Amino acid sequence: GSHSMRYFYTAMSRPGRGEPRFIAVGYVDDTQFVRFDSDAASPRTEPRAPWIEQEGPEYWDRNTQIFKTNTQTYRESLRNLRGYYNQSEAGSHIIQRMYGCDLGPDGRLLRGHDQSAYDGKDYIALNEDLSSWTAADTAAQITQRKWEAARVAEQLRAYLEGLCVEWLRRYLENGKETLQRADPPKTHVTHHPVSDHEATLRCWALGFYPAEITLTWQRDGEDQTQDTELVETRPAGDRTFQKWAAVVVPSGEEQRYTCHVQHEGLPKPLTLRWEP
Amino acid sequence: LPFEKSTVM
Amino acid sequence: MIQRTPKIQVYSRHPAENGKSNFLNCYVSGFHPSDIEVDLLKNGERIEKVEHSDLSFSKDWSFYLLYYTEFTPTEKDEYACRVNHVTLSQPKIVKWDRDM
Repeated sequence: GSHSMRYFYTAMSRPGRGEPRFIAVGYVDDTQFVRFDSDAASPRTEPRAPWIEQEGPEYWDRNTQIFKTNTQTYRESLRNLRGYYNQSEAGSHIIQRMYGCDLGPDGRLLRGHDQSAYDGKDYIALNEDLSSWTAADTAAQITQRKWEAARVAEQLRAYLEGLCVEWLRRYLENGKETLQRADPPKTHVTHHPVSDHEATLRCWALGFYPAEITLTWQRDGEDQTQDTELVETRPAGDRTFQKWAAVVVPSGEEQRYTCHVQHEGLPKPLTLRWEP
Repeated sequence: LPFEKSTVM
Repeated sequence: MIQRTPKIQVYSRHPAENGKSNFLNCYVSGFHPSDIEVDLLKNGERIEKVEHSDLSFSKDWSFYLLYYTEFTPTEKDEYACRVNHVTLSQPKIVKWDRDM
């Protein structure tokens, strides 16, 4: 059981359609648990998973105060970065930040993360030592100097090693029936002729959690990496995930093909064939 | 719980 | 500015069975910037009460959203997702195929 917590912030300017929108979401592994949106009728931190709802008024207020302050801070940062890049006010831009902590399985701080981006390009990241910064360009160097002056890295290290980890463990215990439960994929193999001489074998995995899974096709026991059409893992909407992998095979050669699935929730790895 | 310090970039 | 065009998948929450209530999903991902318009279509007409997940993004900074609605699939009703983004000249329509 290897777990993580992450917060994802998106700050987006929109001239002249009002002030930049700030939205924060928090996740434990593949489960979202909180959101904040500066655009909501009444901006407040809101629960998005049942196990967080037991947190009391003081938690909710604490969160909301931080995200409100961040709303104002990010609007200034957007102004600053527009300045650093000599950009016009025209002119819509995005700052993103993702930070958090990884635990081992095991249960102690494996490593911490804090990364920011500007218009979808790396801008500034906290190094794995949690003590120094990697700035992408001369603009991000300005941010770096400001962040050094305010001793941000030191504050982050203290959070990533302390609170981040402590609260992740509390969430894992509170939501243990779901967060610490791996649901194995339900699997099957479909067959659809494409022409007289070729057919598609599709290996399906449904209903699994967490999202991490490996689906491969083999011909005579060797990987078919270039020939496998692999779909991005997708949410079912009920916390579970879906994925498939397809190969096009010469008709008559179907039995030479095997599908292999690895997922934490499985007693042991699966080997599947098309079963006529 | 989120990081409690905000700092302008 | 580099922009990334959305990937689009349309599919059901549960294996599709005619006459059985289900959920129709449209998953858009790998896109940047974040503004996007997604509609779910039944026989060409926008479905009214569609919900969506909160804006988040992947390790590569690209955004993703799930749009979804209750629906009852039938032999003949055609479902689709209609997506527009800054990277697209005109909306892209992806049809729902129950073996996809």
